[PDB]
Amino acid sequence: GKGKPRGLNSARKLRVHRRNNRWAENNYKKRLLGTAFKSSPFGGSSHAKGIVLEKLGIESKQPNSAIRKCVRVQLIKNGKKVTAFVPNDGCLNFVDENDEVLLAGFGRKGKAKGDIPGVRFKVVKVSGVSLLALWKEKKEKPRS
Amino acid sequence: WVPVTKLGRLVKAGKITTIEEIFLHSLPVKEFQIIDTLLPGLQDEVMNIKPVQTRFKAVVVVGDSNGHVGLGIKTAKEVAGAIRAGIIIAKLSVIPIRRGYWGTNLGQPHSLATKTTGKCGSVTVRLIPAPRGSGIVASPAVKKLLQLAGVEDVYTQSNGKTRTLENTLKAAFVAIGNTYGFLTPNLWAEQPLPVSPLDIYSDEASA
Amino acid sequence: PRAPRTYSKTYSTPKRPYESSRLDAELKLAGEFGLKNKKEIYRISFQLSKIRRAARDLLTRDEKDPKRLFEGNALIRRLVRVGVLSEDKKKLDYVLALKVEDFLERRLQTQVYKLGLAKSVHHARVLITQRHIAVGKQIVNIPSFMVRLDSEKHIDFAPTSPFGGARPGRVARRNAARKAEASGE
RNA sequence: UUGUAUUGGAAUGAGUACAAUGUAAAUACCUUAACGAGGAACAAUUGGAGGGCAAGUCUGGUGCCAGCAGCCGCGGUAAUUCCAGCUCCAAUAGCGUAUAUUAAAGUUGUUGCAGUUAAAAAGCUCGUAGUUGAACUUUGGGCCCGGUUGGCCAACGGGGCCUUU
RNA sequence: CCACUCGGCACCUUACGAGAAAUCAAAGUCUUUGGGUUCUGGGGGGAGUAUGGUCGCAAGGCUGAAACUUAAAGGAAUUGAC
Repeated sequence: GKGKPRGLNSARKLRVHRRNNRWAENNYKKRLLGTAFKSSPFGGSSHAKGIVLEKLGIESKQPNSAIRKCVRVQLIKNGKKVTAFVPNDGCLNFVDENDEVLLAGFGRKGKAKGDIPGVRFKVVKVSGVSLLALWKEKKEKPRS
Repeated sequence: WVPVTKLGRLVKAGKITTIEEIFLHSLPVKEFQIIDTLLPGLQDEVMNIKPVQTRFKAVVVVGDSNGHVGLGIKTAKEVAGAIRAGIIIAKLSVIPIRRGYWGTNLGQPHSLATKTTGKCGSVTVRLIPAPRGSGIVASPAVKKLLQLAGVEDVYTQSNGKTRTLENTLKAAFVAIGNTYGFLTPNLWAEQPLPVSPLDIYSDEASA
Repeated sequence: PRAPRTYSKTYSTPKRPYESSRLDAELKLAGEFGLKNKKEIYRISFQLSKIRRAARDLLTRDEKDPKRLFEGNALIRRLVRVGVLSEDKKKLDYVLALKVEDFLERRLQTQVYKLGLAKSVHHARVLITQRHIAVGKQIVNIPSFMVRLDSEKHIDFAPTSPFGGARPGRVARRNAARKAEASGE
């Protein structure tokens, strides 16, 4: 019964069978193939730094209605091109082209978050100062 | 009160004095005042209320922390009405529980005597005896039922779609009821069969 | 390089963060015994967890197994010495029934209140931290010090403080001087 | 004997410092003369208040926009979710975010899953490696020694000999 | 024609049981979890596509991905608007 061998000397078939079936687990397969090195923009790191190319607004998905604020960024270590979200409303005035920004993942392990189509990353720091400190008026940003 | 059933008359007359007689002879109970007098320490807890289309459905548990527990579900058109009627149904369903020792028999039972399981819908609940000072290792809803029964230490495991609340309570209620079904070697002895009280006091009960 | 220094963490966090019934029971303990943190409660439940684990293991061994006799008796001996376990309950099955309040009862902060000396658990804590209490000859300034049964006879004010027999403190001295200066007009 | 607000003496180290101690010489810790609290300004933060999940029918603003939102969702004057002010909650010298990994996961299953209709029994039969495979051969009965535990005696362990051996 | 028996395609009755239910002589003897043994699945799309191999005169068969994208897709059974 139960469709699997029970015999006392059947250990070889049991372990070989498990190896074949682990390839259906989604995160197991990612490790063993090394997908994060060969592809995806951060080559497996938690953060990356880039140069701002241009400023964009993204229309939210229906049923919500908003024009959300984003930037195009080129990553320094790869040259790959990416779009990032800028949190906290008026903070978009703190970023301008050829600024240098630090980016982080948008919390969903490579999926897009909420209303925003195709945006996977958010800005953390610009020109070496954190956006949270600027928004709360705790520090000042030098131009260049 | 004015009892209407034969058993109610004997209870009000004081011929029957403990609920253990009723369980021993497996008699039916129809009048909630019977429980209300034999078992006065009973207290109640309200587990859930939700509106439905408007009506209200209420889930109620009653017990005393000393070996008796009951469960009841009622739908009514008023919140106070659902709770009121819910308590009546729960009192009628009261059943006894068998509890024992995890190891050596020092100083009063504190856990279950055996492993037991119950099932309702997809949900299954399993109860395992535990050593002293473990407490009740269960989710909050099931934990409350086991407290009112008076269990101190027990492990639990479960399977199925436990997020459907009333299937989970019914399954747990079945599991603790099964504790008296399991024959064990200290129950192998032979007993004479008692005479029913409805025989002895037949003329007190009539008319 | 030199050998590594060993160290370990001494507390554990509850696994459900916002359980209303737990939150109330903890605040009653903090108010009764004058604690400052939930961490001070997590420390005690962490200790008790290890004690139960050890005892629960030994109880699976056969009676008269030599290890159960040797390590079991040591564990009991040790809990009686601090007064957490009553000398009547001197059996491994009663160790499993201990609870958090039995340990809190033995802290120096609460003993200094039961003896007199202080008029609240909040007054007691300040006296200890301000170096007024001695245990035997030694000044002790840690509130969580566990008082062994032999030590209770020897709790008293320290010799080098007011209340204990020394000179008045800095503020008392200042006032007497200023008054004398005005009176010594 | 318990709360809410006008008033009074006490206690103390953060810090500074003669000295001694420490040290190869020093710095710091431990000790100590003098000095060092009344918004004790000698002013604790970091995240939240629709649900999951502890905690607001409060008050002003705004216009599906700016924004919030892990998920379900909120917002088009009448905002329990945006922005600000009060109040409240949680952990606390620490608290939040990103990425990886463990538990939750009986969603990798030996213990321990599923395959009529929800993902999944190969058109059919033969057949090598592999895994798996019915019953039977000394059993019983006596006699001594015999250690441990429990209250002479009972239980549990063990040795020797005889019985076709 | 009557009685009995072995083997087969089906039927009626029965539920200690099983199941989400419809239902089931096996879809039973499973949290009281172990009679022997072979194959297959792991949310929905992209896709039975691309690429390599192999078989075929050809049409085609067998083996068979990833980047990317999304909060559902799906089963059984109740009540009943204009």
